[PDB]
Amino acid sequence: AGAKDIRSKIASVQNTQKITKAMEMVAASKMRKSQDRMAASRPYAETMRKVIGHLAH
Amino acid sequence: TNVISITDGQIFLETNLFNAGIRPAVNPGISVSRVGGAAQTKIMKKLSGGIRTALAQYRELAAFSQFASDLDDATRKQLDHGQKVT
Amino acid sequence: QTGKTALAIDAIINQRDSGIKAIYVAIGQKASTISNVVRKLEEHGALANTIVVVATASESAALQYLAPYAGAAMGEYFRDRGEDALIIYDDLSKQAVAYRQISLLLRRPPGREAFPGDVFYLHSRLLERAARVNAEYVEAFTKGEVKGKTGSLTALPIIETQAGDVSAFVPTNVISITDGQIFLETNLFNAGIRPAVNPGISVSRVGGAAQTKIMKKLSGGIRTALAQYRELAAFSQFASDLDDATRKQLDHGQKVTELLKQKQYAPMSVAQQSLVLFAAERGYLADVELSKIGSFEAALLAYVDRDHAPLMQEINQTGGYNDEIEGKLKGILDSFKATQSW
Amino acid sequence: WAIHRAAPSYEELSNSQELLETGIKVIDLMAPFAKGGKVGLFGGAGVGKTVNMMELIRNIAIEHSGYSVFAGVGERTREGNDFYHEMTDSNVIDKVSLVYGQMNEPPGNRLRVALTGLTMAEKFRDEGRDVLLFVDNIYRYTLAGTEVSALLGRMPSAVGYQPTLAEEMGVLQERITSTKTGSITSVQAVYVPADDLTDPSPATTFAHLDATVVLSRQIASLGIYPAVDPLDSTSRQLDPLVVGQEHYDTARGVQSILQRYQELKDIIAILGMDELSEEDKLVVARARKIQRFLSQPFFVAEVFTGSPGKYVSLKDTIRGFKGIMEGEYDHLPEQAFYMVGSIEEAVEKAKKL
Amino acid sequence: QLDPLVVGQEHYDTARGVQSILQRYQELKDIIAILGMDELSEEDKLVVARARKIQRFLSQPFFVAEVFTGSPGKYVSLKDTIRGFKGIMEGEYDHLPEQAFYMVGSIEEAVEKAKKL
Amino acid sequence: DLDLAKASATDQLKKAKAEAQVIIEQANKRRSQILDEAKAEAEQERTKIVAQ
Amino acid sequence: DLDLAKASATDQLKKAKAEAQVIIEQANKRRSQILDEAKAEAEQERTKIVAQ
Ligand SMILES: Nc1ncnc2c1ncn2[C@@H]1O[C@H](COP(=O)(O)OP(=O)(O)OP(=O)(O)O)[C@@H](O)[C@H]1O
Ligand SMILES: Nc1ncnc2c1ncn2[C@@H]1O[C@H](COP(=O)(O)OP(=O)(O)O)[C@@H](O)[C@H]1O
Ligand SMILES: [Mg+2]
Repeated sequence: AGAKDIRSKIASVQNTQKITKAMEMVAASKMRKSQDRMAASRPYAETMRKVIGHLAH
Repeated sequence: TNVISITDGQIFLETNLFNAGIRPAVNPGISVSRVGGAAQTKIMKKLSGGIRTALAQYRELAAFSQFASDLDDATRKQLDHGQKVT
Repeated sequence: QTGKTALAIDAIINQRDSGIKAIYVAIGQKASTISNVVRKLEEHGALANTIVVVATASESAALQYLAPYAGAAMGEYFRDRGEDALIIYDDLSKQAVAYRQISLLLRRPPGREAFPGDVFYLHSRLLERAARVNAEYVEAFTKGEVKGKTGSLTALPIIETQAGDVSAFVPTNVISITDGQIFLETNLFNAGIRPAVNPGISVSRVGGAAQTKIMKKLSGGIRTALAQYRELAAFSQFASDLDDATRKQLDHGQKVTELLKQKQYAPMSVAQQSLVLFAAERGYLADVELSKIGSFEAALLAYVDRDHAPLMQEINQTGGYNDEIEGKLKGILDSFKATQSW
Repeated sequence: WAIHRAAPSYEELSNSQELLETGIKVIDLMAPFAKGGKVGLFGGAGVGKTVNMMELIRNIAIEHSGYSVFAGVGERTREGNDFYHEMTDSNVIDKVSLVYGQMNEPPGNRLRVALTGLTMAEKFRDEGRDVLLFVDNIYRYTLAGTEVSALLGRMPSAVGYQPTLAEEMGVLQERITSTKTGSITSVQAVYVPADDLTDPSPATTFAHLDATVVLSRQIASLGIYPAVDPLDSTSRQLDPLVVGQEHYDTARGVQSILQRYQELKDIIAILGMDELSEEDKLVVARARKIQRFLSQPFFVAEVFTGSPGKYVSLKDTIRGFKGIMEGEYDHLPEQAFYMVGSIEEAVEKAKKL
Repeated sequence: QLDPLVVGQEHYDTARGVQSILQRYQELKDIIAILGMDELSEEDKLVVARARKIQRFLSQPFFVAEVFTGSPGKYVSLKDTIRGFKGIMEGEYDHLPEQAFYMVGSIEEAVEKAKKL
Repeated sequence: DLDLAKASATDQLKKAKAEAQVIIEQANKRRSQILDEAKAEAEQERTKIVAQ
Repeated sequence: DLDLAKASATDQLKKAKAEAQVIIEQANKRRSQILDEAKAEAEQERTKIVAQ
C-alpha cells in the first residue's frame, strides 16, 4: 500500500480490462466461423443416414 | 497543475514512448492545443485532419494488435495505416 | 440526494397525530430549501406541532455551531415535564465544519482530517441529552407537579458521507454515539428502490423493545433474510447454480423489496403495515407477479378499508397479536386472494 | 453600490417554485432549471460552452425581458478578448455586462470580481427582471479564497483549503435566489480537481447546485448540437411534485430508451443486428429518432448552419417526445428530426427530404 | 497462550490449520474477483469450499443477542469446538452445505440443520 | 360418436363465448369500483386542500 | 370438429382476457384524469379565497 503503487495497480488492471474486452470481440467472431463450419457438416451425415435407413428399414 | 491552468495547451512527453523508441515522445490525446487550426497554414490544416483520427483509431485497435488480428479485416487495414503513421 | 431529509420530515409528519412534539433544526442549509420544507410541513398540517430552528448557509459560523445546542435546549423542556418530543438535526457534518472553522481561526492544533479532538466531545454532549427519564426524575424536577409520567427526547441526527464511505472520521464518531444507524445507499436509490435502506449495515441497538408486539412478531427475521437475499443475488449474478430453493429464495426476496418501496408523503398506519407484512410472510404473494405487487397492496388496503374496518381500528388502538387476530387476518387474506383482483 | 451585502431574508424569498423556460430542447426536457437555481456546466472546452452561453443570453433577452451579467473570474486575457468579439459579432453584446478578472491580477482582485458581478445582477433583480449570472469558473473563486487566506496566515483546513471554505461559498451562492420582486438564475462552470468528486471544492459546490449539464465530445463527434449528454445531465427539479407527471414520465421514458439503446449498441458491436428481435429493432429505431430530435439550430449558430434559429416552448418538446416514444411518427425517417425545430417542423421537413 | 506446551498439540495444530486454510483463501480472492471460481485449480476449489465452511462455523448465537437474532443462545466447550474444526479440515463434513454451519453451536447442530436444509 | 362430438364441439363453442362475456362483465364492474374509489379519494383530498 | 371449434373458442377467451386489461387500463387513466381535475379545482378555489 502507498498511493504511488496503488496508482501502479490501477494502471495494470486497466490494461488487463482492455485486453479482455478485445478477447470478447474475437471470441464472438470465432463462434461465427465455427458455426458456419458446423452447418457444412450436416449434409454429409444427413444423406448417409438416409442411405442407411433405406437399407436397414 | 497551476501552469496547466495558465497555458493554452500542452505537449506531453512520455517516457514509455521514449523507451519504446517513439522519439519525440509526443503523447496524442493527452497533449492538445486550444488554438488549433487557426495557427496552421492552409496545407497543414488540410492534411493534418486525417492524422488525428487515424492515430485515435490506432489507439482503440492497439489492444487487438498483440493478440492476433487474424480475425478481422477492415480493422486490419485501419491498424496497418495507424501503425505506419505512428 | 438520497432521501435523508424526506425520511426525516415524513417522520415528523407521522407524529402529527401521535402526541409527540417535533423539532427541526436546519444547520447550514439553503434558505430556499428551508422555506420549501416549512411550506410542506404547513401543507400537511404538521407545522402546528413543530418548532423550526434556522441557521442558513449565509450566516456566521458561530451561529451554525451553536444552532444544534439551542435546539436541544428547547427539546429538553418537554422531556423534563414528562412529555415526549422528537428532534431532527439536519446536518451534523455541517456543524463540525463550522466548529472546525472557528477552532482553526483560534489556532487550535488540528487532528485527523483537520478536525480538533474536541469534535467527539462536540457531538457527544449534544446527542447524549436525547434520553428517556424515569418518573422520580420528572417528579423531583417539576417539584411534584407531575406524578408518575416519564418524559423522553428522541433524536434523528443526519450525516452526509462522501461516496458512501462509512469509514471516514466524523461518520464513525457519530456511529459511536447513537443507538443505531439507517444507511441510505445511492445504488438502490438510483435503481428506484426508495427509500433506499441498506440492511446488514442498518441496525437498532435498542432492538424490538421499540416495536409493538404485532410488528415484532410479523417482522422477525425479515432484515437478515433481505441481507442474505442481497448477498445471494451477488453470487447468482456470477454463475449459474440454481437449486430450486435458491430460486424461491430469489423470488421471495425480489417480491419483498418490491413490496418495501413506498412513495414520499404517503405514510401508512400500523394496521396497514401489519397486513402488508402478514401477506408477505404467510406466503400469500405466491401466484402474484412482481409487476402486480404494487397493485395487489393498493387493492388490499382498499378492501380492508371498505369491509373489515373494525379490526383496523382495533389493531391501530392496541398493537396486540392474538390467535383471534391472526385468524381474522388469515380469513381476510384468504378471501382477498381468492375473491378479489388487482 | 457597495459589492458587499447580506442575502435576502426569510420573508423576502419567493413563496413559489417556478421553472425557467430556456428554449433548448435538451435542457428544458432533461435538466430543467428552477428560476433562481444554480446550474453547473460540467464540460471541458471544445464542446460549445460559449455558444451555449450566448444562446441563453439571447433567449433570456428576447423571449423574456431579462439581462445577463458575465463574471470572468480568473480568465485568460486571450479568451476574454475573443469572447468579446464573438459576442459583438453576434449582436448579443448589448444585452450583457462584462466584468473581467484577468489571471495576471493579484489574488484580491480575482476573489472580489465574483462579487462585483453579483451586485450588478442584484440591481437588475431589484428593477424586477429575471436575470442570468454566468460565472466563468467557480473553482477559481475557491482557489482565490485559498491564496488570500494563506497570505493572511490563517491555519489551513481539509486538503489544504482555507478554514472559511464553506462560508465563502455560502456567502456567494445564497445571494443568487428568487425573491418576490425578481430572480437571479446562475450558470456556473465547474472544474473538478484530479477528476475527484470527493475533494472539498467539488463537495462544497455540489451542495448548492440544482441542475447539472454535461457536455460531451462524443455527441459533438456525432454532429449533434447542442452537445448535451442526456444520461449524465440531471436536475433535482425532475419530480412530479414540482414538474408534474407528464413531464416526469416523458423524461424518464427517453432516459430509459437511450440507456437501453446503449446496451443494444454494445450487442450490435459484438454480434451485429441479426440478434435483435422486432421489439429491439423498434427500440433502436425510436432511440435514433429521439437522438436526432435533441438537436437544435440556434440564432447564434446561423453563421455556420445557415438555418434560421428556433426557440421551442416546453409544451412543444413534451408533445414531440411523447409522440416519438409511443410510436407515432415511426413512418417518417430519422433525418427529418435532425436540426429541425418542433416535431411539426420535422414532418414538414420529411415531406420532401 | 497459544503454545503447544500450554494448550496441547491437538489444539495448537487445529488453530494453525484454520489459519493456514483461511490465509490461503485470501490469496485466492484476487483471481476469484477478476476471473471467478471456474478458473481455479481442482483442489483450490476444495480449499475455497472448506474455508467458507470454516468462516461460517466460527459464527455463534449469543445469549445477549436474543434481543436481535431471537435465536436461542449456545455455549460450546473447548473439546467440542476443536473436534468440529478438526473434522471439517479432515473433510468428514465436506458433503453439508455452507448454510448448515451458520449460527450453530456445535457440529451436531450443523448436521441437524442440514437435515432441515 | 359423430353426433356426440358435433354437439360437444358446439357445447364447447357456446361455453367460451359465455365465459368471455363474464370476464368482460366482471372487468366492467372492477372498473366501476376503481372509478367510484377515484371519486371518493378526489373528494377526500379537496377537503384537505381547503383547510390548508 | 373440435379442431376449428376449440381453436376459435379458446382464442376468443384469450382476447377477452387481453380486453379485460384494456378496460381496467382505461379506468386507471380516467382515475388519473379525474384526480387532476379535482386537484386543479381545489387549488383554484384556494387561489380565489386567498385573493379575496
Ligand atoms: N419515497 C420516495 N420516492 C421517490 N423519490 C423520493 C422519495 N423520497 C425522496 N425522493 C426524492 O429524493 C430527492 C432528494 O430528496 P431529499 O432532498 O430529501 O434527499 P436528501 O438526500 O435529503 O437531499 P440532500 O442531501 O440535498 O438534503 C427528491 O427528488 C425527492 O423527491
Ligand atoms: N450549434 C452548433 N452548430 C455548429 N457548430 C457548433 C455548434 N455548437 C458548437 N459548435 C462548434 O463547437 C466548437 C467549439 O465551440 P466553442 O464554443 O468554441 O467551445 P469552447 O469555446 O469551449 O472551445 C466550434 O467549432 C463550434 O463551431
Ligand atoms: Mg436532505
